[PDB]
Amino acid sequence: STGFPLELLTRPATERLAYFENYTVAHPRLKEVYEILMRTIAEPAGASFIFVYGASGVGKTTLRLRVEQKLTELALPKLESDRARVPVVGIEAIAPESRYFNWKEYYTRALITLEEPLIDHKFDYGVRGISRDNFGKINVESKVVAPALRRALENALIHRHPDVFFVDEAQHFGKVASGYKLQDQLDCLKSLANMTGILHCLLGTYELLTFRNLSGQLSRRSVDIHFRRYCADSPEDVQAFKSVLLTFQQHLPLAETPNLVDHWEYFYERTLGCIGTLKDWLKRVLSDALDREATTITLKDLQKRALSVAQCQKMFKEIQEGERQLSETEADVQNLRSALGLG
Amino acid sequence: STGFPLELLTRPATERLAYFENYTVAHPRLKEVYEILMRTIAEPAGASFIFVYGASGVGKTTLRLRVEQKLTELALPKLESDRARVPVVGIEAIAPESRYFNWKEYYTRALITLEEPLIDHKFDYGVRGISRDNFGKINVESKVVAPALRRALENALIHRHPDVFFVDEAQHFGKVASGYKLQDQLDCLKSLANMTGILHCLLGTYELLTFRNLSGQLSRRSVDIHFRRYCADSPEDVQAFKSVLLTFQQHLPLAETPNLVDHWEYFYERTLGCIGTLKDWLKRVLSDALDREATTITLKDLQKRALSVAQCQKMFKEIQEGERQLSETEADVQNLRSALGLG
Amino acid sequence: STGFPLELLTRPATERLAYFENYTVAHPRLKEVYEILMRTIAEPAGASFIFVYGASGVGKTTLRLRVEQKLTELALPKLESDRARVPVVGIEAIAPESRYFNWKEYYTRALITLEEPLIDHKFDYGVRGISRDNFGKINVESKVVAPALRRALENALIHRHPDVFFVDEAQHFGKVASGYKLQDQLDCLKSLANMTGILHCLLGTYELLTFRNLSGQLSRRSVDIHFRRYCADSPEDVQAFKSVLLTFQQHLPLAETPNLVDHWEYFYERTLGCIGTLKDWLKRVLSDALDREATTITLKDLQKRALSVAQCQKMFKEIQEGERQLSETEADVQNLRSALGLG
Amino acid sequence: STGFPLELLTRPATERLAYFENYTVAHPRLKEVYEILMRTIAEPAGASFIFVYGASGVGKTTLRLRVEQKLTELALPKLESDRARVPVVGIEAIAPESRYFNWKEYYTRALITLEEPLIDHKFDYGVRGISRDNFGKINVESKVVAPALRRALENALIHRHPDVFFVDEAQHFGKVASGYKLQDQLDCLKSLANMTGILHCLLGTYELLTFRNLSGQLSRRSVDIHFRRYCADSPEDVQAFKSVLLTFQQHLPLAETPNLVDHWEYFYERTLGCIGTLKDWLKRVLSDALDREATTITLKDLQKRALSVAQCQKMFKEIQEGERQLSETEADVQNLRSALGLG
Amino acid sequence: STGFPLELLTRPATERLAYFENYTVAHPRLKEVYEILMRTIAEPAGASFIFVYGASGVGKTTLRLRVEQKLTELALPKLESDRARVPVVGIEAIAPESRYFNWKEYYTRALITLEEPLIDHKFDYGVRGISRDNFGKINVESKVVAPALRRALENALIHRHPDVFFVDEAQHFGKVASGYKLQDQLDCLKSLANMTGILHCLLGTYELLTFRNLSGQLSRRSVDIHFRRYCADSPEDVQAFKSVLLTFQQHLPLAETPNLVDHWEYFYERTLGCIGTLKDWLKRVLSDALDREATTITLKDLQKRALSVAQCQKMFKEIQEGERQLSETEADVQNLRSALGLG
DNA sequence: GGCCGCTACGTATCGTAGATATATCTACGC
DNA sequence: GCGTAGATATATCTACGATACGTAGCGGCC
Ligand SMILES: Nc1ncnc2c1ncn2[C@@H]1O[C@H](COP(=O)(O)OP(=O)(O)OP(=O)(O)O)[C@@H](O)[C@H]1O
Ligand SMILES: Nc1ncnc2c1ncn2[C@@H]1O[C@H](COP(=O)(O)OP(=O)(O)OP(=O)(O)O)[C@@H](O)[C@H]1O
Ligand SMILES: Nc1ncnc2c1ncn2[C@@H]1O[C@H](COP(=O)(O)OP(=O)(O)OP(=O)(O)O)[C@@H](O)[C@H]1O
Ligand SMILES: Nc1ncnc2c1ncn2[C@@H]1O[C@H](COP(=O)(O)OP(=O)(O)OP(=O)(O)O)[C@@H](O)[C@H]1O
Ligand SMILES: Nc1ncnc2c1ncn2[C@@H]1O[C@H](COP(=O)(O)OP(=O)(O)OP(=O)(O)O)[C@@H](O)[C@H]1O
Ligand SMILES: [Mg+2]
Ligand SMILES: [Mg+2]
Ligand SMILES: [Mg+2]
Ligand SMILES: [Mg+2]
Ligand SMILES: [Mg+2]
Repeated sequence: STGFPLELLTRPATERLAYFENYTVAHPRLKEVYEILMRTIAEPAGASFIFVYGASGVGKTTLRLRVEQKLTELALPKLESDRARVPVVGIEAIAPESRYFNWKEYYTRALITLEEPLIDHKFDYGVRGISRDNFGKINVESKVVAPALRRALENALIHRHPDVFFVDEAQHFGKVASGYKLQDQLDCLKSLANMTGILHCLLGTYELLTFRNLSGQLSRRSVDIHFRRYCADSPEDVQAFKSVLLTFQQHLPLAETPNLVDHWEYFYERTLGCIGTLKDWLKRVLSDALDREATTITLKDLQKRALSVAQCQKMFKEIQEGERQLSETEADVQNLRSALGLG
Repeated sequence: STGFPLELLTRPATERLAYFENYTVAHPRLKEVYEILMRTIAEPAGASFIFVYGASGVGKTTLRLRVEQKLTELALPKLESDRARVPVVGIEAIAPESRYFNWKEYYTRALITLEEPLIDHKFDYGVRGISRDNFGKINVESKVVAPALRRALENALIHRHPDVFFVDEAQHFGKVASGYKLQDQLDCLKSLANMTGILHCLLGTYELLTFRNLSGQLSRRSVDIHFRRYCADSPEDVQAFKSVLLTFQQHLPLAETPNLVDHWEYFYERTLGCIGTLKDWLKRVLSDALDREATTITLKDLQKRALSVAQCQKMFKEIQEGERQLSETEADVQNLRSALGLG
Repeated sequence: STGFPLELLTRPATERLAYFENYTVAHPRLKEVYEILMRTIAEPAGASFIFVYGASGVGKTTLRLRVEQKLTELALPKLESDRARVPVVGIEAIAPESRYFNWKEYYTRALITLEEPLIDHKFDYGVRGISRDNFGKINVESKVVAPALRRALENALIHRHPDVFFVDEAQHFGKVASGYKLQDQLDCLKSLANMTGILHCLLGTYELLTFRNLSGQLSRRSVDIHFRRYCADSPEDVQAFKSVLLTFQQHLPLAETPNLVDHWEYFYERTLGCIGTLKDWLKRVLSDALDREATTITLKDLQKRALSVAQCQKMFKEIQEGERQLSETEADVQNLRSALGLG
Repeated sequence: STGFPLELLTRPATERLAYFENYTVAHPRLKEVYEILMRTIAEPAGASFIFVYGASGVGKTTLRLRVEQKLTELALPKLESDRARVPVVGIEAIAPESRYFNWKEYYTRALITLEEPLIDHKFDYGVRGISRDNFGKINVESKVVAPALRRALENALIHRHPDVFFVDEAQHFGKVASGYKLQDQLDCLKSLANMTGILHCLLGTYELLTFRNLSGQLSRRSVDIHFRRYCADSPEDVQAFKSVLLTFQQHLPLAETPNLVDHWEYFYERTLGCIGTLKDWLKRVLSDALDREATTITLKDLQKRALSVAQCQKMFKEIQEGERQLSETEADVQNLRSALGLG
Repeated sequence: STGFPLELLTRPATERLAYFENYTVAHPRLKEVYEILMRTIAEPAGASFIFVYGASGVGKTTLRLRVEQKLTELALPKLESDRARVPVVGIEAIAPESRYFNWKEYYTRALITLEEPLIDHKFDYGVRGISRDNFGKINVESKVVAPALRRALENALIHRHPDVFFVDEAQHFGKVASGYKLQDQLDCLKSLANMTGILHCLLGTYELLTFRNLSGQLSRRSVDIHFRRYCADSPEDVQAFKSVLLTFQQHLPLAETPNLVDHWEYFYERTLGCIGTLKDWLKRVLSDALDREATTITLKDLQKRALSVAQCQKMFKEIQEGERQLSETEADVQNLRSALGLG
């Protein structure tokens, strides 16, 4: 069958909810972005940053998880022979309790996340304030200053040598007090990547575009991947969105499969084409239906757990500005050639 | 009988006042908002915020308490088997005697309230400046920097994993020094809610609307629940107001039940439809009557403890703007569809 | 006799002056406002603020003292059975040297005043900086940060459970530099009151009309009590003024009682209703007479130590303004009817 | 053959990728810059700085590696006879987390990098906080103040006496707080160089022109080497770029040698004449074409890993203004003569 | 002969380069300044500061070295009889990493530099924190507060009694943040000179003029020696420069003596008449010629190792700026006579 | 005359060294 | 024979200085 297993109807609601939660769909944009990211990670070729832009609800975190899993699987056969190697390390950036992104916490959290291997790996981190304990947890005291933590993290990264160092919610790097400090933050990250040779991938919303082009050096060593949404203007994206809706409705564990392609306009209006928004909206509707033990879904039910027009209107304002800034037109190439004198 | 028990008359005045205080009425808006909130808490589906708005004397705190008690009673069977579980952690915000919102105090208050289980549960939380004592209290020294407290709170929340984290009178988060810092405050809370995977519910008045829609990501990860007041224009709200007035009249521990529905216009004038304000009014009047040991109530007694016109006028000014902001019309849908191209 | 005992004549002038000073006459406004406040603080019913409004001489301080003494008397039988309870505590706001009202000093003075019971009650207050001493005083180290003092004061307030917290001269809270600071001062007070569940009565002059109505929450959770002065328009007010004046005349410890009711116009001119102004004016005149032992009082004696016109009109400007804002007319009532739709 | 070894086609993908990566092409600009740098390092003649300006892709780091290798080779036969001497020490500047550059970390890391000889070499540097360990690595305590580290580093430099002291990514020196502090930073570097008599070479992007001629004293002891890119206005640079493209396509390990000189305009458009960027582009394209096992490179393949137009547009912006500062014209000579009176 | 020794042509390049670098030419300005400095050093007569101003290239360091060597040779006969007497002690000024000149480092460096005789002198300095070691190099337990180290330096200076204390690049004293702190620095140096009674000679660039006559006390107690460069308006210095060029071309270890007299304008343009800069230029050109084994110096060779016009323009920009400050005219005499009334 | 932007200053905070409490080894006086 | 004294190293507390941020008062513009 092309849908959910029919056996799940007999099971209680918890397994149905879980099955729908763990189910993931493949859509053209996700596949394309995944391929590009994997190709970039495999041969960075002197690139230290991968800025993965995308709206909220597009699949950035799911993409990161998929890439992480595939990298781990790929590195497993070699990990059998060679040890002290982590295939990929991922951390999520923290919004600071202030207007400035503290770096000490970032360093210590990176050290914690990177260093949770089998205890057999001993590498005697530099600086004396960082050590192991009785429970295998990294001990970092307030004794150590930020440069010391940075040195320890650099040595650890060089020793472990992960393929890529994922940083999720990278927009939080933009919490600075000074405008030039915005470039300075990325310069610090660039130096960290340069002196360890570990590829850094930044995943964030369209407010990460403040980091897009700043200093030529950073522009040279950054790869821009755009996780674009499904627009309504292009008929192909509409067809793709409808296919996603069709497979979602096929995969909804209900006694009766509802008709979702019919109200595709409503889904687009309340999701803006983001597959994640559609997925979690359908998750809410399905949870409600399972709680009510209702064989199927109604538009009303969709209207209950939809997103407010005000919510979506703010979404499209940011998405509109994000895509406008990331727009490459043939006219732009003309100025570049004209400026370069190649006209 | 559908009213107060008759045997209370023989018992003294204090227990009568206590009975009226402990008495709670059920009205359509309360039950609707309660069911919506319970459904949202049962599954967030990638949401980290619930912004429950509403006027004053509307039952937000009572709704919170009801939700907490319901969730606790739901979780008790599983608590009997699995230890180290707190179903709901509910906290109220603190208005800084100054300007900025003290995050350190928020974190330490969270640690204090969250960790009051049976002493058997020990988790030697990260950072060495937080520990138990000889009375079971949590000791937080001033030496512990705010990010350390954040890490400790994150660990505790991750282990205990409450279903929902209530932040009452959340409008106190607006006490900030920088205008843009509103979004920063909300981002800090979002980041705290991301890595812990704990649903944050922000209980607040209409002043909380300043946080209502800032950035797309916060829009995606928030649901807006509106505790609307019983308006006067819609006849059904008038019927509900009269019904709750009659219900209150029936459960007034007096020798003679006063006729209360007749003067409903006065009650609406002073309570603006908020059930809480009406309950306060009737509590004051009952206390006065029981002090005078009078058989029944009169409009006079009502006017003594009535809210004055001036203070009541300010409330409606706040309510009028709040409801206007939170009003979604069919027209607003049209611009959203027009902008997207779904016309 | 209804007047001073005749035995005071033999006693020296100091004793007579003391007898007249500690004497406190009762007037209809005094008893009315006293009963209203008693009934308001007998149960607050979700009101956290009491705003006793009154000009110079209404008798706010003496009303506070009367209320404290009454409740202290009322609580003796329970105190004999239950320890660790203070019936009522109260302080006076400090006008800060600097621009901003100092919350640290307020908190520390509140802690000092509240915590002076018999030394048996030990409650091991939070914060290491707070404890007892060799002399039984509470020592507060300057190293203690403000939020820590607030938490300690909160715990003390919760444990001691006072019936009402008096803040005399509350107009001193208005010393702020930001327009919104005016409000979040009162918000901090409200948060302190809510978190402790202790009614906070604010006795202050007509300058407190600044704090009258700010936001719906503080508009709802506050009840306004107006200590109106005896005006001249109302014949009942004039009769009460003359009765109080006659009682004052009868209660002068003088060899021969002078006729005081004749110059009622002069007295009202120089006191404009404030009973306290009349009382301390008469204290002044009686002391002056006793210095010379003059068997009586004359018009020039009153004129010698009256209130000058320059100041006297100044109170009128303030008083008529406050009475203007505190005036609720039928026009305002019908304005609420129209706006709310109950016309 | 003038092309790549034809045996590589039998080898797997990794070998071919490694061969292409390890290929270093010789082009006129690199040759001339290398010769000038060798000449200026052979004898400083009262110079302490070599400023090597180069855009992001000129081959600054590969030039540093080449000169390092050559210096080591030239020092080798006397190194067999003379010990306690390192030919060259190579370091890279660290972008600080804070606003200002951290000199303590610079000093300690300089000591770390310079001090990795065989364990036999014992000097016993000044200050008690610096020593060896059981693994032979220098351990630096956190308690050592910056001047002490500076003194120890000076002693180490005067003992080892390296020919040159490479500070890569020297752009990070410009992160300071005070405007004038640039001069102080460069003077600190000059002072470090002077006592040790060690020629420092600073490699950085066109941003490093902020340090160019900020002081006459610093202007005297600095040599400006410009690592110019290939222009398009000059036919000679165009022909050189064409020749280098021919050499690259000649040595690409593919079954069919692709034709690249046709779209020289395209290659210039996305590389601005930078050689490193072109090499990285071709490395990524080769990796892609070698994953699909394709016997050639297709245009669309170049379009896949080409830098964004926005990235290249800005790189020209900083290059164009950078070259403008570095432009020497006959007009400047005439103004010098007029100012000097030599006209 | 008036040229270089002829037998060096048979010798390898290294010997010729060494001969050229070790050869020192004598020119009128150097001789005049040298004799003035020697006369001043012979007797200070109440002057505690010898301010030697000169551009970067005038030959300040070589003049200092020659003066120190001459004083050492003069004091050899007395040193043979009298021990514990250093004739001349000279240290270098350290540019500080922070914005403040570190006086502690200056004091300890002065002590370590001055205290390097054979181990027989056991002076037993004041303060317990400073002592010898096995290797003879003293160690200063950082603990030692800076003023105690200063006092130890005072004792060392009065015991050893050097003739002059040389400080190179004394403009490094000017790195402060407070405007009036310049006077404080100079006052500290003057005090250190006073009780020690040791003439302090400061040599630095034209930016040393910031402490020229910053106060009357320092103005009187300091005499200034100007190390003027060679100008162009005056034919005398032009002829001197011509003679210097002729001597250098006669002393070049080459087979053919190049004609440097033709391009005297070019040499003056690219050296600004600084003998040191010209010497370094010729050193570079000679090294290149020896590398190419060319029996001559071709013009283009001079352009290869010349200085950028931007560098030279910055040279002359600061040279002319300081010269007008250091210009004394007869016009400045008349007002001084007029102001005193001496006119 | 009113409102907005700048900036000068207080102040919390954090780095930082170095005073010090103390543990441990060894010698010696009781 | 043994306990205690003396010396010393070491981390950790603590005092002090540097710094970035809030912020109110004051100058400028409509
Ligand atoms: N292709 C997909 N298939 C199924 N679920 C998906 C897919 N893409 C996203 N999701 C759902 O989206 C949620 C994960 O968040 P997602 O990565 O979509 O958010 P995002 O907006 O891109 O990033 P952020 O967390 O920064 O807002 C999960 O509920 C996940 O199931
Ligand atoms: N449905 C109800 N039935 C009975 N009493 C109610 C009800 N709703 C509110 N109350 C009364 O209101 C008081 C609790 O405050 P309430 O929850 O109304 O405040 P709120 O306005 O929603 O919140 P806030 O304090 O933020 O303004 C109690 O006295 C409670 O008895
Ligand atoms: N009813 C009264 N009988 C006798 N004396 C009175 C009475 N009311 C006030 N007083 C006198 O007034 C003085 C106390 O000041 P009072 O409380 O009247 O001032 P107020 O202006 O109302 O308030 P505040 O203390 O804020 O200025 C005392 O001397 C007291 O004796
Ligand atoms: N002549 C060359 N031959 C081969 N590879 C080269 C050459 N020049 C540069 N590269 C390549 O360039 C990369 C090294 O970086 P490169 O020195 O070009 O950077 P840069 O821009 O000068 O400096 P930065 O690292 O500061 O941006 C390597 O991938 C190297 O293979
Ligand atoms: N008269 C001279 N004869 C030979 N060499 C000289 C002469 N004057 C200066 N030099 C050369 O100049 C260099 C010494 O530096 P010099 O004192 O000239 O520099 P400065 O700019 O005056 O001072 P600084 O750089 O220390 O501020 C040496 O290479 C030395 O050989
Ligand atoms: Mg996501
Ligand atoms: Mg409430
Ligand atoms: Mg009073
Ligand atoms: Mg490079
Ligand atoms: Mg010199």
